[PDB]
Amino acid sequence: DSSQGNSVYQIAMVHYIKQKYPHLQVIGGNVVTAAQAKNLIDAGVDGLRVGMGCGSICITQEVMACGRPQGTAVYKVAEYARRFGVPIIADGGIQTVGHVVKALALGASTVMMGSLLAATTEAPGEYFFSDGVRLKKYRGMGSLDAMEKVKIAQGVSGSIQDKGSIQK
Amino acid sequence: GYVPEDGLTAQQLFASADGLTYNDFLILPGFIDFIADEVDLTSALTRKITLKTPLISSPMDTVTEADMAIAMALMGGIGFIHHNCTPEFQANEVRKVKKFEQGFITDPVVLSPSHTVGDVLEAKMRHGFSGIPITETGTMGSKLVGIVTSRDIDFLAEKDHTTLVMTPRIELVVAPAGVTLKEANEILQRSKKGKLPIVNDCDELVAIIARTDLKKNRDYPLASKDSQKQLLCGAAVGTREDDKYRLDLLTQAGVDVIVLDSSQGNSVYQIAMVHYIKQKYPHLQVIGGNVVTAAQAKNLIDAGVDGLRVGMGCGSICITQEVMACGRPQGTAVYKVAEYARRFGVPIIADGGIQTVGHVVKALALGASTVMMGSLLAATTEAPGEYFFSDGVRLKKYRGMGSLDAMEKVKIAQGVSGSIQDKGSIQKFVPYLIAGIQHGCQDIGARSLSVLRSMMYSGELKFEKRTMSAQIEGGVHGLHSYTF
Amino acid sequence: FVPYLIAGIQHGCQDIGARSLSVLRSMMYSGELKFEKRTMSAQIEGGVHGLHSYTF
Amino acid sequence: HHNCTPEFQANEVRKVKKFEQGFITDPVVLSPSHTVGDVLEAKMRHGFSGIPITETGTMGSKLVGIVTSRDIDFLAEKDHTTLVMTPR
Ligand SMILES: NC(=O)c1ccc[n+]([C@@H]2O[C@H](COP(=O)([O-])OP(=O)(O)OC[C@H]3O[C@@H](n4cnc5c(N)ncnc54)[C@H](O)[C@@H]3O)[C@@H](O)[C@H]2O)c1
Ligand SMILES: NC(=O)c1ccc[n+]([C@@H]2O[C@H](COP(=O)([O-])OP(=O)(O)OC[C@H]3O[C@@H](n4cnc5c(N)ncnc54)[C@H](O)[C@@H]3O)[C@@H](O)[C@H]2O)c1
Ligand SMILES: Nc1ncnc2c1ncn2[C@@H]1O[C@H](COP(=O)(O)OP(=O)(O)OP(=O)(O)O)[C@@H](O)[C@H]1O
Ligand SMILES: Nc1ncnc2c1ncn2[C@@H]1O[C@H](COP(=O)(O)OP(=O)(O)OP(=O)(O)O)[C@@H](O)[C@H]1O
Ligand SMILES: Nc1ncnc2c1ncn2[C@@H]1O[C@H](COP(=O)(O)OP(=O)(O)OP(=O)(O)O)[C@@H](O)[C@H]1O
Ligand SMILES: Nc1ncnc2c1ncn2[C@@H]1O[C@H](COP(=O)(O)OP(=O)(O)OP(=O)(O)O)[C@@H](O)[C@H]1O
Ligand SMILES: O=c1[nH]cnc2c1ncn2[C@@H]1O[C@H](COP(=O)(O)O)[C@@H](O)[C@H]1O
Ligand SMILES: O=c1[nH]cnc2c1ncn2[C@@H]1O[C@H](COP(=O)(O)O)[C@@H](O)[C@H]1O
Repeated sequence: DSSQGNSVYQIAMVHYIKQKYPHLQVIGGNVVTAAQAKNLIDAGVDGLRVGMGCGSICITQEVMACGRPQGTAVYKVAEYARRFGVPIIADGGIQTVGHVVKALALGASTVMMGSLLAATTEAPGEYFFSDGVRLKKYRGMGSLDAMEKVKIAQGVSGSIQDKGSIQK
Repeated sequence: GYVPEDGLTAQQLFASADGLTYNDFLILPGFIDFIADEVDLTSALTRKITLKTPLISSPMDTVTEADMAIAMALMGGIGFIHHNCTPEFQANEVRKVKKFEQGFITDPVVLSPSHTVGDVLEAKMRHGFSGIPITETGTMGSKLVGIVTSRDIDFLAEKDHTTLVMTPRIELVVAPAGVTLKEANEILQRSKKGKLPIVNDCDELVAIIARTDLKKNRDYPLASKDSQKQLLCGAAVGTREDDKYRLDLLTQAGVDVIVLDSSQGNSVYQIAMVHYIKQKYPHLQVIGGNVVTAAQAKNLIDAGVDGLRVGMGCGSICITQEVMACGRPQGTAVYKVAEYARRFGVPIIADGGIQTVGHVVKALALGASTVMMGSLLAATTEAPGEYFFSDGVRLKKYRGMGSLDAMEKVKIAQGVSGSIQDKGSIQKFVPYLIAGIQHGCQDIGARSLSVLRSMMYSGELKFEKRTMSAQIEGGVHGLHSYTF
Repeated sequence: FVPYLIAGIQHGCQDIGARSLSVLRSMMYSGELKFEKRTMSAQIEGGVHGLHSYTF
Repeated sequence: HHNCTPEFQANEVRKVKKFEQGFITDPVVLSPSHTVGDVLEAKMRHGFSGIPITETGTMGSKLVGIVTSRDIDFLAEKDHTTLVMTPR
């Protein structure tokens, strides 16, 4: 789990996992370009997580000017990964059903949803009321509220309206 | 080795001839082989002057006087003293920077034995402090004869207005000639006093340390100092014959660098002024501008300037494009002018439009050697003017130099006056900028700003345009109500 | 109001580099006058931005 | 008032009945066996530094000296010595 998965740190960690626990499957990431993907695929990952700054809560592009528009990223990384039989996960930016069908049509094998599955009965934490409606807290893992457990805010903390149950 | 090609080079990004600004593109991430703290921000300001950080305070009357310039120098950068003020005022602001030292008092209040205690109270009421030394004449160049403080005043009723109460020279603890702050710390620890006067071998008063200032001493490793270990100061100057007088006073005040200040720096007036400076003060470094195209840059670089200020109408307050239809989008301008200037070794300053940290990293990746800010560095503790409340929030005035409220002291208004929210102190906020610039360089894969520009020019740094939709998604979206 | 217009037109021609409106058109037709498109973003930045509450 | 314990109310009365103008009421005091850290503890909990020192640590033994913010203010957090005291 990183914002920029093309590091020496992640490649070291992937080699460590594949040499200590060879039964375990490793998804690296996040990557947005094919060169990052190439480094991680040589490191021996079994899948890739694709996305950088498309998240509903993310502000990474505004503070470090780094990322890629998500349709382009999914297409390019998935096209490169397919030459090796590696599936990719289109992670971030999903808000509708059309976004899921679009991401799957561009080559993503699976779709990772944070905000779209948040504020469900199964989501962590507890509901609260504001303005006569049920809300649940939703936050970035590099928001100042999450990373408290000089630091730069990569993400935001906020609210999502109640949704129901995952099984419905 | 094989690296798959993905993205545009900076030359291909700017080859479609759209008017791109900072928000129209993103930098693609690279390979990380180092920690964010290892990123070197060393930066050429001119052909000869190097800063340890790319950040500059704009020469605006609501941004840069001596306190902003001192804070910018101490944090790693530089400030340019504005010129919407008399020639003697501006030279006095430069002198305050050039004669600053940490922990030592600058321009001390001093009195004669013939003053009354009522003058010590008056100095307290106007300046906010009471620990005033006494000297045989009246100020900073004669025998230290004693000290007076608020504890020498306390139990005098206003019935008593006696002449200087004074603890005499025989009683005092003093430093002998010139001290590192460690000998000052060891004296003020062992003496329990609130002031340490510094004298000469002939016992003139030459400086003071306050205990309050010495307790607030800190490391400034990026101090941005000249060869005689004094802080660097710049100053702004116009291109009229009246400016030849400022240029002498600012030279006498010890200014390190001049920025010639215009909206369109490719004039006969500015070229004349640059030739005048380089022929009268050949030790002085001159930044011309503002320019947005390479032809302007060529004229100024033949005129002999040492740096270029790049920007026209991107400023937060500027309305120059709406009234004269002249300018350029700032990303394009920075790229083109910097590409031309690099053929001659001239650094450029990406001036205007900066609002975020991504804008700083984007401007540096496009070839700018330093970034100049008005609005980001405005409304701070060190910014000129004073605050004022409105609807329950501390706001400070921020006027562009070509606004009718700036040119008061038929004219076409090219600027706008406005207000910013309170921000804090330069010594707390410039580290946030430095930390974000270093993390952005680490995500890009550059271990220094020099290597960043070298990767951009060789096509290793890749880019990516953004539609409107991609700028929307790159923000915050989908949330019911978020908070920063 | 017309003098304000005339003064702004004259200052714009002076920033462009044309000593008359005839010379302006002559520079445009011969390719000496150069231009530059603007994205939406560049039109936004060419306005007033970032301030809390400005005034004209 | 009496919406408080009997001992709290008697302590509020005793504060009034033992007040005197200009003199300090219920002074903070320390022993020579306290650390300089206890002066900092007394500060950020009460708001003052000028704390006298005595053999029993309160209002009832030889005044052995005083400790004050200018006795503390050039120590780093590296130093937590026992009581820097200006002596009797
Ligand atoms: N949209 C995104 O892709 C995105 C953007 C920002 C943050 N995040 C999320 O925020 C959370 C925090 O991750 P992160 O993005 O801060 O990256 P991270 O926590 O992996 O790394 C943060 C910093 O620590 C450094 N680091 C990591 N391992 C190191 C090691 N062994 N030695 C030295 N330095 C090391 C990195 O180089 C980087 O400077 C994660 O949940 C991540 O997914 C995601
Ligand atoms: N960079 C920008 O986008 C921008 C835009 C507008 C204004 N400004 C700022 O406004 C302030 C005022 O400068 P300015 O832009 O009005 O340009 P300026 O003050 O240099 O010149 C204003 C006018 O006087 C003329 N002039 C200058 N020197 C002259 C001389 N010696 N003899 C005759 N005429 C002369 C110019 O040609 C122009 O018509 C500066 O701080 C400037 O940076 C900046
Ligand atoms: N004589 C002086 N001339 C100029 N600045 C001074 C002078 N004395 C104090 N200052 C400055 O004023 C600020 C407060 O200083 P200090 O704490 O020593 O106040 P003081 O002189 O003892 O006044 P007061 O009795 O009101 O507390 C410090 O930044 C200090 O450097
Ligand atoms: N360097 C010194 N050498 C000797 N005596 C000094 C010196 N500096 C100050 N004094 C004297 O010590 C006494 C206290 O002054 P000091 O500056 O130390 O505290 P102060 O700022 O007046 O105290 P306070 O903060 O309570 O108002 C005064 O009588 C003053 O004249
Ligand atoms: N030892 C103490 N015990 C109780 N009250 C005290 C004590 N010392 C000071 N005070 C009270 O605290 C208030 C501030 O006192 P003073 O100006 O002397 O502060 P101080 O002791 O010098 O602390 P500081 O170093 O923060 O200035 C006064 O009302 C005073 O009576
Ligand atoms: N009654 C006293 N007799 C002798 N020395 C004292 C006495 N009261 C305080 N001191 C000593 O004098 C020095 C200054 O203490 P003082 O209370 O006057 O100032 P402070 O509270 O430490 O500093 P400041 O008032 O500037 O905040 C300290 O070293 C202290 O121990
Ligand atoms: O604080 C954060 N900053 C940056 N990205 C985050 C943060 N927390 C989570 N993310 C990313 O956001 C994705 C979810 O996107 P979302 O469903 O659009 O909200 C996650 O899978 C992460 O890649
Ligand atoms: O009133 C004005 N009109 C036009 N441009 C100005 C004015 N005042 C300052 N500038 C420019 O705006 C820059 C600051 O841009 P900002 O930080 O985005 O507000 C300065 O360095 C100048 O180049």
